[PDB]
Parts: sequence; C-alpha cells; structure tokens
Amino acid sequence: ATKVAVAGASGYAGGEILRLLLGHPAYADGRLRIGALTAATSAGSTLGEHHPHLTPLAHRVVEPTEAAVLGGHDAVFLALPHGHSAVLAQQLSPETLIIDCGADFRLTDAAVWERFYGSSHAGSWPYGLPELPGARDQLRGTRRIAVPGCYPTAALLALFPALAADLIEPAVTVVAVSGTSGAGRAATTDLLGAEVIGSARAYNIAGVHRHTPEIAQGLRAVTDRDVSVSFTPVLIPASRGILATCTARTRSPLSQLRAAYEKAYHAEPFIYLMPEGQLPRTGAVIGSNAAHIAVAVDEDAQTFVAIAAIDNLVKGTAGAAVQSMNLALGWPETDGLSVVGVAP
Amino acid sequence: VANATKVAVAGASGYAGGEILRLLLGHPAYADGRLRIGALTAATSAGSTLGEHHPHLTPLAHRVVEPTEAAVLGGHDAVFLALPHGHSAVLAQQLSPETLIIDCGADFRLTDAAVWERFYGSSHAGSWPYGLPELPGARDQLRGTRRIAVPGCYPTAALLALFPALAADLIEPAVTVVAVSGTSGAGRAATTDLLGAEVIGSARAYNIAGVHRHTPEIAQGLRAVTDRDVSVSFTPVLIPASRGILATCTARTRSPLSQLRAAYEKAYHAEPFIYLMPEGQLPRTGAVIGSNAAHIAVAVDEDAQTFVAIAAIDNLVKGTAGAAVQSMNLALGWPETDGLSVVGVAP
Repeated sequence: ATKVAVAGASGYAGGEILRLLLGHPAYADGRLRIGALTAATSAGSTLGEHHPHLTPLAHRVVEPTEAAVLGGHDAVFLALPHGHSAVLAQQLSPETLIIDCGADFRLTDAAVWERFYGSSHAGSWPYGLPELPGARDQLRGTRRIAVPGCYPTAALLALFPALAADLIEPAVTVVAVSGTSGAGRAATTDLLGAEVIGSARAYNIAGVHRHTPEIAQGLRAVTDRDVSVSFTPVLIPASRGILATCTARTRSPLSQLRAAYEKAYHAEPFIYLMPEGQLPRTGAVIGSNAAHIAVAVDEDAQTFVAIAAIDNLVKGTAGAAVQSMNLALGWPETDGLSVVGVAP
Repeated sequence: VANATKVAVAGASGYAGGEILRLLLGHPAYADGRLRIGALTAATSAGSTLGEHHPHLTPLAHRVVEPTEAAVLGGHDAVFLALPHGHSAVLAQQLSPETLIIDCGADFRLTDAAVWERFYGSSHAGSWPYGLPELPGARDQLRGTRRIAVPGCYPTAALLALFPALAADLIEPAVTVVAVSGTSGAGRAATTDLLGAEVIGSARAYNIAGVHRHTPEIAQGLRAVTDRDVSVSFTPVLIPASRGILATCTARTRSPLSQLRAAYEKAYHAEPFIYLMPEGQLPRTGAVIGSNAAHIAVAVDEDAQTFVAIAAIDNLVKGTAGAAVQSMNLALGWPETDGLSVVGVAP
C-alpha cells in the first residue's frame, strides 16, 4: 500500500502529478493512495479552489507544508520547481521515496550551483530522465529523484544521441518556445493573459537562465569534449508545450545522424522519431508523456538541426516524476503515462 | 516631390493586400486627397465586394474586386503587387515602365540568378531596390525609385537584429536564426495545416534545415555589409498568434558587449522605426503589433562566446505592408514616416 504526499499541491506541477496519480493503474486497484496535499499559503482551502479539473479530489483540504505532515508516506513529491526543498528533504526517512521537481538536487557541481542559484549546494540525486545513457539504472529501486527542468528535458533528448556518437560539435545552440504554465502560477503582470495572449518574448537570455548549466551538464555526461550551450527560452501564447530547436555544427551525413537516433530511441516507449518528412508539433504531445523528435542537416550551413516537442507539464515535469516513480518502485515504467496527445 | 498619386492594389483580398489598404486609408495623403485608392484586384473571387474579404476596412467595403489584369491595373501612378511568385515578373512587363511598382512578392528580391533558380525553379526576373530603408545604402536606392522589392518578413527581423554587429565586424559571419511567427505570415490560402483548431495551442518548426525561401534573402542582406562569406541556419516556428515575428539571432563573438551596443546605437539611434531596448529590457511582439516598428535587444553570452540579438516586428507591418508604404513614401518624396505609427496596439 503506497501512500503518496504531494507538497506544493496547488501549483501547476503538483496538480499535474495529481492528474496522473488519479489515472494510474495502481490508484485504480488500490496499490496507490493519495495522502497529504500541502501548500505554503491558503492552508484550509479545498483542492477544488486551486484545481477545478481534479474533481475526484475537490473536497481534499490543503494542509500547510511541514516535514511532519509529509512524514508518514511512502513517496513524497515536492513540486516546488521554482521552490527550494533541500530543508524538507533532509528531515525524511532515507527509505521514503522522495521525488523532487525542484532544482535543489539536479546539479553535480557545487561551484556551478552557487553561481546560478546563490545558495549552498545541497548535493545531487539520480536525475529523473530515464532515457539518458545510464540514467535508468540509477533510478531502479532508488529512494531519491531529482526531476529534470522542462527545457533540459527537451534539449537533452534532441541533442544527446548526436553528441554521444561524436557526430556534431560540442557547442550547441538551443532556442525553445514554451507555453506559459512553465513560468508557474505566480500572479505577475508579465504573465497575465491580456499581456501574454497574442504576444511572444524571449526572456533570461544570453546565459542567465538557470537551465543553461543543466543542459551543459547532461551533454557533458555523454562526451569528453568541452561543451558550450547557448540557450534562449521564448514564451508564446499557449498554456502548455515546449518546442525546442537545437543546432550544432556537423560534418556528418544525415544517414549517419539518423541511425544514431534510431539506435538510441528504437526501444524507448516515450520517444517518437518523426517519419521521413514529418516534423514535431507541441499540439500532438499535449497531455502525453511523449517526446516527438525530428533531425535534419542544413548542408549549406554545415548545421545539424534537431527539433523536439514535449508537454512541459508531462514529459517536462510531472510525467517524468511519475515515470521515475514507477522505476523507483519496481512498477512498469509506462504505468499511468500515455503516449497519445490530446489534440486538437 | 510627387504632388499626387492614384494607387492600385493587386492581391487586395490577401493579408498583405488588406494591410496595405488599412495603411493607405490612414495615410495623411489619403486624408488631404493627394492619394486616391483606385483599382483593387485579386485573380480569385473577382466580382465580390472588398467587405467580403476584409470586414475591418469598412470605408472600402463596397468596392468591387476586379480581375488582376494589366488593363485593370494601368492608368495608376503606383501599383502594389501582393501576389504569388512569378506573377509580378509578368505583370511588370505589361504595366507602363514609368509606374511606381511596389512588389510585395519575391520576384525582384534576389540579386543572384543561380540562387533564385535554385530556390524557386524559374528564370530570375531581375532585382529591384530592396524595400528595407534601414539597411546601409538602401535609402539612397529608394529615394525617387520607380521599383521596389519589399523584403520577406523574416529577413526583415533577422537583418535588423544582425547587420550592425556584422557590419562592424564584431561577430563571426556564421549566424543562427530561430524566429517564431504568427500564422498570418503563412498567407491566407486555406489549408488544413493553418486551420484555427490545428494552430491554436500548438507550435511547430517548418521548412527547416535551409529549405525556407527566406534563407537566401537573409544571407544576401548579410553579405551586403561584410566582405566575409556568410552562412545562415534559419529555423522558422509557427505560433498561435495571428501577427508578430520574434527573431532570436546568434553568432559567435569575442567582442565586449559595450562595443556591440555602441554599434547598434550608431546604427539605430536616429532611426524612427528602430527602438534599441534599454539595457535589461527585452522585446515582445505584443508591443509592436499594428505599428511599423522593430524592437531590438542585444546581449553577449560570455560562457558560450555567443552574441544574441532579439528582434520583434509586426510581420504584416514592418515585415510587409509597412515596409511597402515606407518605401512608397521614399519613392514619392513624401516624409518617410507618413501613415506609419511607431506605436503598437497593445494589449
């Protein structure tokens, strides 16, 4: 009987965790129960007031986030993706499965962590991207998961098989368009619908976005070369989805790059390589745990192009958390996680 | 100079054609009767009224759209052509040589015939003055011209983001451009791909890896400001907005930011339609929508040794019909900014 707490239940990531927990087969047959739901403000409200889609849970009372209230469960999701849960996490049984959606345990280099986050490095846990080389073995039976950023997920899946095969140069460029749920649920003026609808803007450009060092890290794990990453995020008028356009210099033929992708992904249940002459679109993956990837070579520009679409809130966040949870617990990896998008 | 213009618009039922008409209606020469809007043509739906295609242009809603034929178009001092490629090549032969022809199509844009044939599969028609007044030397070609090749919308954004850095030799001549575009940039021909239900809530790269026809136009405009060999990786991305291009443009650099900034200030400090963002501010297409302005920011990613330039335009105004009307003013000797706001209609 696995009992699950969700900390930060009232944000978009915690609500998506909850959606996926409700359709999971272990919730259906009673192997999984949903326990405490916690947030920082508005303890006492019901979940219905934060998440009106989650009607089976609408009556649950949101409790304050405290170590003791998260205590007494077998898995704890901490869905502060812009939060800092290192504190909570040090006060829980090393036998409690902790799946942190935040960044606290993502980065392996303390100098990098301090620089980008301006605090003390908490350490690093198994990175919840099972498709990266060697990641899936770290995750089997683990009691600790650092879920990847949404953008690192899309860019890593677009780029790592080319770079691992040494078929492109290790200086990469990523420009990724994203829906606004990826910015979180904070009432800012720059996130108001009247401001975002009809409009597009890059933000946190030229190296300041904290996902830059995350992408570098993931690629440095598949190569001995010095990796450099130009990362530009662009907010677009959609609620969900990331479309990552990833490029690097190459002198390799298209047919060799294509084989490196078939090889890496042929048995990956969540990776779909586009058929010949098709390109990814984020509307096809919305609400699914899938990544749709197409690769190409720009001969005149000597440039390799990889395009990856994901739902930022599923494969980029809560579907990755749940996928890695399946692994940590010995359950089928694809349990509760569809590859079919809700389109149009 | 010009004390009067009778103007025809061919391809009047398309997006660019309807935006030319909007700008002409609000143009001061239209208000004081120096500009008369004459024949409105479209090969398609000839016989309908303009109101059936463009309900926003109520002052012209009763005008009957005529067939696009040189005889309907003759008798005008200025003719806008917003037509598929190849059409203006034919039309330019048939109209008086003394007519001002402002071509929104691609026919006269490219200066290399081999590059044209490669991307279009037809005979090169020639090349006319490129209607981007802000590029070095362009304003001198457009003053008093009778021929204008209006730029494509994406090269407009990518050219304005990148030329100053490259002209000053502060970036490498190998550039990457990822530009997100509203769907009006894909035209007004009804296909499944461009349906509301498919576009809304979705983003997709298309015509990637160098196959997009705007790619050689970016390379051409960049090659005109440097003696180096230029390469362009251009990726266009359709997004769920109807208007706006946000171009993210990068090239390797070893130049300090202060030197890059200075080159942009030098380029744009007295350009009425270019707003170089104050340091720490970034462009948004919502701020330029409905105006003839480009908002630009630049920065350096030191760890990646990469120059980053962001440009925002309205694809239908500075990227198309605004560019056309701005170049028309130059061609006619009227104030360059007539009819053209720098003020976006936001939110």
